[PDB]
Amino acid sequence: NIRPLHDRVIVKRKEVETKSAGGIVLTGSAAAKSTRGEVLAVGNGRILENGEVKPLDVKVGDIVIFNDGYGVKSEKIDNEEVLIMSESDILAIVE
Amino acid sequence: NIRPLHDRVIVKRKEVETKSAGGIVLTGSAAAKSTRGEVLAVGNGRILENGEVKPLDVKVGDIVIFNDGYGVKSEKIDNEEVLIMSESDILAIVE
Amino acid sequence: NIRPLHDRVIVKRKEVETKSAGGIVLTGSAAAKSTRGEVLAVGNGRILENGEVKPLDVKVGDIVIFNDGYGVKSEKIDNEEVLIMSESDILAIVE
Amino acid sequence: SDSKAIAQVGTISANSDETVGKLIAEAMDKVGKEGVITVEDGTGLQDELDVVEGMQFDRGYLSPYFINKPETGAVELESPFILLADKKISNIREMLPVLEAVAKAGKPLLIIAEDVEGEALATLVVNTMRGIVKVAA
Repeated sequence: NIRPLHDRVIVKRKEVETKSAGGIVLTGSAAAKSTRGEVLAVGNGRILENGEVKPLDVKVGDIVIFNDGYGVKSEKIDNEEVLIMSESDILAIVE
Repeated sequence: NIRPLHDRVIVKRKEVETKSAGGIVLTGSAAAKSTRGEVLAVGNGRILENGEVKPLDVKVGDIVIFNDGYGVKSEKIDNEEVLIMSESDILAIVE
Repeated sequence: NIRPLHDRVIVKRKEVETKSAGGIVLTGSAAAKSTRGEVLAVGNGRILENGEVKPLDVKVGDIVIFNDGYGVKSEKIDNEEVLIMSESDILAIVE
Repeated sequence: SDSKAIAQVGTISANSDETVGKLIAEAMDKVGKEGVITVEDGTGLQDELDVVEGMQFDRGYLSPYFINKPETGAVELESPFILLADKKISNIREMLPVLEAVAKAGKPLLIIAEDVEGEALATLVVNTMRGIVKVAA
């Protein structure tokens, strides 16, 4: 069991799609890494300048769209690759 | 259906116009990408320093003028390209 | 009819002067592009940290002196060049 | 105009060699008035005549895995579609629409282009034997 600190959220990307809009199977550089994931753990919240803390808007179990950058860290937890990433990099929540 | 977080806005750029103030059609690099769009979803609002939230000025259904930049991201939803970008990138709203 | 958001102002750049301080006509790169304009629309106001808005100092109908830079962007409305720029880029108002 | 006179002229012009005249008359009859005949070095001790009907150009398949009849080492396609791309094909992304349309139609495809880069070639060859589309380049 793992939980992040402050405003960090743990996500795992979905598998890259092979067939796209038909039976044509995409292999190579065309099959880019998926930018959608499943949130596993949620931090307590971001610390304000005043001192109080507010909860993160994303809840566990949601599907989120994010951007890969320097802030996203990939760690090999319990033989299962997951991403530890800040809440500011979460762009939208699917459904 | 997707919903943005905080001060982010989802838009789709309009189709590039071919005819240009006359019958002369433009093909290639001359016909630049459109700088106008249609807002689909509107975020909850920016987080203030104290902690309270303020709603965004753009409402769903408006036509916006925005500046393309490194912050604007394009995501494929429902086999359709859309732009996820912050409200600070909106320059003005037409009509 | 477009209205800017927050602290942005739309201006139209004045035509470059060719006849300079006498009969001499200037053509080429010597005639630098004009740095004076006419304000057409004014944003609601800049958003302070607390949450309240501050109305802009420039009023519609004024003549302004601005510094051209990466912040000033050019866009097309009614087949006429106008400049979308923040109110911080306006240096002074003439008369 | 008769083939007999053509054979006689070819015989006389070849130092009285009947076989040469007969071969040239037969080649002229087979190819037609608007075709071309060429002479090159052979391998055996006898003359042979090889007539090609239709269009044929000296470019082969870009990848061995396109072969669907390994007995003769050749690629045979029935009622194909021909994509004539006067440009360099390097990225498969530009080809998804036509490939999807062809797969929906169900007929093979032949791509004649300036050249095919490794990415598009790999995608096409993967799609060939998977049973989705029949493609040669």
